[PDB]
Amino acid sequence: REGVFVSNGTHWFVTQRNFYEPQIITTDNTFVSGNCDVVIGIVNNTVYDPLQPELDS
Amino acid sequence: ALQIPFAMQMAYRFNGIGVTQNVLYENQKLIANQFNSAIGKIQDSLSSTA
Ligand SMILES: *[C@@H]1O[C@H](CO)[C@@H](O[C@@H]2O[C@H](CO)[C@@H](O)[C@H](O)[C@H]2NC(C)=O)[C@H](O)[C@H]1NC(C)=O
Ligand SMILES: *[C@@H]1O[C@H](CO)[C@@H](O[C@@H]2O[C@H](CO)[C@@H](O)[C@H](O)[C@H]2NC(C)=O)[C@H](O)[C@H]1NC(C)=O
Ligand SMILES: *[C@@H]1O[C@H](CO)[C@@H](O)[C@H](O)[C@H]1NC(C)=O
Repeated sequence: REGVFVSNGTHWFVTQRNFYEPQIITTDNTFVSGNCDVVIGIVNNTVYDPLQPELDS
Repeated sequence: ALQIPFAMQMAYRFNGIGVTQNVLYENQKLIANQFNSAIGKIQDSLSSTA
C-alpha cells in the first residue's frame, strides 16, 4: 500500500521507502491485483490475514 | 544513491501521479515498449530536422 518489499535473506517484509522498519506482510499493508502470471519478477511468500486467528477464537 | 530495480522505480513514479502501482506491473511490457518507441521518435525527429 505504501513502501516496498524487502528480504533480509530468509524472511520477507514490507517497509517504508525512506527508513528501514521491517513490518510483517499482511492483508492490511498490501493490496491485491490479478493473479501471478502478468508480473515480471513476482516472488512467492505467505501474506498473513489478521482476521483469521481472531475469528478462530 | 540507493539502488532500486527500474521496474520498481517506475512503480514508485506511477504511485507519485495517483496511478496505482499494479497499473505498471500489469502493463510493464507495454509501458517499456511505449518508452522505447518514444525514444525512437526522439531519434527520428532529431535526425530528420534541425
Ligand atoms: C530475518 O528476520 C527474521 C525475523 O526478524 C529473523 O527470524 C528470527 O530470528 C531469531 C534469531 O535466529 C529467532 O529467535 C526468531 O525465532 C526468528 N523468527 C522467526 C519468525 O523465524 C531471521 O533470523 C532474519 N534472517 C537473517 C538472515 O537475518
Ligand atoms: C510459486 O509457487 C507456485 C506454487 O504455489 C509455483 O507453481 C508451480 O510451478 C511448477 C513449475 O512451473 C508447475 O509444474 C506447477 O504446476 C505450478 N503449480 C501451480 C499451483 O501453479 C511457482 O512456480 C512458484 N514461482 C516461483 C517464481 O518460484
Ligand atoms: C535478473 O537478471 C539476471 C541476469 O542479470 C537473470 O539471470 C535473472 O533471471 C533475472 N531475474 C528476474 C526476476 O528478472
